[PDB]
Amino acid sequence: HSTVIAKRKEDSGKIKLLLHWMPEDILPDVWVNESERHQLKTKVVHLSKLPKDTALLLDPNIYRTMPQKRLKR
Amino acid sequence: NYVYHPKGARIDVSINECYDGSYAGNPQDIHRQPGFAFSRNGPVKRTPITHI
Amino acid sequence: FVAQMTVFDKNRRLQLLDGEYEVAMQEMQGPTLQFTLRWT
Amino acid sequence: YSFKCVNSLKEDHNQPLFGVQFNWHSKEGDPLVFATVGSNRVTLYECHSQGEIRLLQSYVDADADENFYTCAWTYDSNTSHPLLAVAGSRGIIRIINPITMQCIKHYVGHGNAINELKFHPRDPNLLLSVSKDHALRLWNIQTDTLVAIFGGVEGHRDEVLSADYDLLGEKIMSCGMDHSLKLWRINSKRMMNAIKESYDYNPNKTNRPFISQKIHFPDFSTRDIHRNYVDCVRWLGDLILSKSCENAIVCWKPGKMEDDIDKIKPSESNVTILGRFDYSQCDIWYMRFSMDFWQKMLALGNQVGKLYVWDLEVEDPHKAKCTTLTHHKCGAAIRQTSFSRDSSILIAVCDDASIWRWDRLR
Amino acid sequence: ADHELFLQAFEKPTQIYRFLRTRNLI
Amino acid sequence: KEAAFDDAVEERVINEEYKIWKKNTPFLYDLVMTHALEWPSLTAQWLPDVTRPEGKDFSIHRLVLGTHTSDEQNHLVIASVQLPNDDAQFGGFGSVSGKIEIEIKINHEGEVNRARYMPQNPCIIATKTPSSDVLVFDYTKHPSKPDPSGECNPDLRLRGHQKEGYGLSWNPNLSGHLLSASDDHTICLWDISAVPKEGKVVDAKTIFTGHTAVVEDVSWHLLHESLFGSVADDQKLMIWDTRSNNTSKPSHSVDAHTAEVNCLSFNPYSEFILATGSADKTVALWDLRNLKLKLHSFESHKDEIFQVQWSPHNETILASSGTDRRLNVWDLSKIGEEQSPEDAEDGPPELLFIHGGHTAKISDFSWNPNEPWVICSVSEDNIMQVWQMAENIYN
Ligand SMILES: [Mg+2]
Repeated sequence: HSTVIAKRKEDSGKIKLLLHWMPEDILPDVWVNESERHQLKTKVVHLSKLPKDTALLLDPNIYRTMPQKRLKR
Repeated sequence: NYVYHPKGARIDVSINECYDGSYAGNPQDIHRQPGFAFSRNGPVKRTPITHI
Repeated sequence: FVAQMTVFDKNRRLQLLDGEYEVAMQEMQGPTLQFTLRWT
Repeated sequence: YSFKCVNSLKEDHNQPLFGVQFNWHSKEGDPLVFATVGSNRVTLYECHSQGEIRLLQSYVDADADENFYTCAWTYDSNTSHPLLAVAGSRGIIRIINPITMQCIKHYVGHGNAINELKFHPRDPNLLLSVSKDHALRLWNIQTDTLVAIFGGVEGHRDEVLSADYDLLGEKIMSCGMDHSLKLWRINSKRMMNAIKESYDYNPNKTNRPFISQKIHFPDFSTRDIHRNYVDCVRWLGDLILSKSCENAIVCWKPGKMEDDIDKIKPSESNVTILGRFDYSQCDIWYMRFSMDFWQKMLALGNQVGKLYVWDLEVEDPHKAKCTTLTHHKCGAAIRQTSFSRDSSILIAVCDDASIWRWDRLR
Repeated sequence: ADHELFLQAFEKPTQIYRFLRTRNLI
Repeated sequence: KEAAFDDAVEERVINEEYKIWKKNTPFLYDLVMTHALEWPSLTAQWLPDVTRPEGKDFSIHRLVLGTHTSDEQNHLVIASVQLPNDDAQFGGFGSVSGKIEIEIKINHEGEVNRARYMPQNPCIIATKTPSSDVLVFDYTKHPSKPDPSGECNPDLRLRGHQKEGYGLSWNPNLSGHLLSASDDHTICLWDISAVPKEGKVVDAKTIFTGHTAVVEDVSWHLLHESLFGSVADDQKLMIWDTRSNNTSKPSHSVDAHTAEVNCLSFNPYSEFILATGSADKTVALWDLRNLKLKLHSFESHKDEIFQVQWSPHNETILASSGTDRRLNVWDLSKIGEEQSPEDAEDGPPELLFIHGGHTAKISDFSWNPNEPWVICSVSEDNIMQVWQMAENIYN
């Protein structure tokens, strides 16, 4: 679920508006034009597409490194 | 099981009976006094085996 | 009293044009601040 | 000499319980804590005033089916945490730390159900485990090694039931279905050499398995006392106590009244009975009696829910005492009795997953 | 017939694959 | 705490996953060979020689394995394997008694940190040790029955390093020319092509120092006898063309990855294609002509990467190993090929295959000669696996 964050007015006839999403996941915030408003209040995405690096944030049990304290090289 | 109901497909499921799922590692760790099992932090020697 | 913005994108793409912007902030509708921007 | 029902409780699973054990390791003043084990659960309570008892903790085993049997309170020399170990029909022995609320040690070397656990009065790392395997084992719960195995060519032939340390902790008695009662010793040189060894072993150090001690001979025995099962024995200074399903408790000494306890020849073939104690309706086996840490009173459960109480004082066992404290709620049975370090309260377990409490008024 | 039996039994294998679903998906 | 509980969980999960992968294997490979050693290893090298006895269905190969035991006597080992060399044959496939057997044991002081046979003489191999020196051996000069006493003939050890390391590379064209790389931030070079007076003491001919971080790997050129690069945790790859006489300023030096570089390898069939491997969970590559271009990036490993190896018998086939308990197989031809959304959710196209055998950090792997498409893998769990993927995948 997205929420408007920052309200920036372009010098031209444009006011980009910043959006952030409730799950606070891998996703970054986004700049939205008031015209695209009311269209992306909430987003749903399939799993194979998510940002890989910060996908693990959902769960330690997503993936670990079993030594977890490496002794040898 | 495949039943093939006329409507296109039907599968009556049942639980496995044995499903031999048990630890497959150094068969000894199973009995290490707890806290040491699955140490995974030091080489250990064991008997040799080979499968195909 | 806290607020944050970031400057670039992963593609080294700037996200900040010049203009007068109205933004709010949180502590530790309601409080907000306006300002402009210019690339000199 | 008067206890009164100041509380009574009941479980929910309704399956009979067996164990009651105050923690006799209370630093003076600390609250009264005691536990009890049932079908496959353990229970933690605390004695409060005005017949109040407060649930504290409880664990359960799901992964199999077992009917836990016994418990025992001890501590840790290292950090002084309370320690409780229990065991059931599966024959495994577990060791739980309430401070962390976890089991830290498990032992599996028997072949049948276990029946009792006790500790050496002095050393806190010596656990005696009595089983149905006819073999009485004894562990060093600290270095994780077995020590002795009493039983063999001359052991018990059928399902050892109950044992008891001497008051000082160098002599043991054992009793089982075969009407047989045998004496073991611990003070022998060999034995204590073994123990000291046990306290010293590094598995990483040697390629050798630790070497236990097998003992194939009682110091003395007989079967002349009862003509039925024997399922609970108690050292009495240097005297003996035992019960059967014959509805009488007996006290005796081996040999003759003149015969010292520590001069007894292994081939001794005589025993001296002193007196008998009496009660009613104990026509089943597996029912125990207990005694105060001060060895002055006697408690005993009952089949029909009654009680029977004596004094361990100069009261001549011919006409020593008779004290029956009774209530009208459950007469299913009562398995086991238990006193605090003092003689304040007395608990007992009914056969129907119901507890009782009796507060003394001296 | 305490149908919790049918429930509890088939309860167990489910969550496992469920977790496994997500895991493998990533 | 938490990490303990969490690790117990993770262990049980990994067990389940391996169960599944095993149940599923038959439709996946053309060979499955698993064998457990008493002590694990850290090395892998296929001997370049092969013998195939007639009247049978199988070849015979020899493998170069190391040893890192716990405390007891260390050993250098080389054993035997009976790979099926047949298409119609299948107790199991051949004899009933045994398909693997040890044949070579040599006493060793300290564990084995690295071991490669000399290209000119396979009877010559090197050895990296916990110490600050190098050992060389020729097995034909020692009995397989190990000296029950212990330490034995070091067979011309070397000198010139001060901390241990892992780099090891003979010069393919020039005999005796061998490079080293250790925590000393230096590259030491001996030349044992002619040491009549051995004395078990030879100092490195030249010592290079251009990295200011602990060096990680070094590899000679594949065609040039006077060319090789360098790898340290500096994330700086430096090109070292010898005969220029500067152990301080190399021929070239750039930043390869944003994380420390670990493994490095050159394409055999080409002249310029380099394969790089770093801790960045990334895989890059370069060309001798121009370097200011990270050519491409493979981005599916989920932890560090410790080994890269091109394929013999195949010009466009490479291999990526690391710590994630996985093993990848890429494809340089399918770079950015439009695939179906289900093909894409499967994965990007250029990635070719992923190995699913081991259940621990994959220590080491190796291609082999004498066989088209097979690789052995060694983990830290006393585990040795050999396999052959199914055929249908390619073509
Ligand atoms: Mg454990």
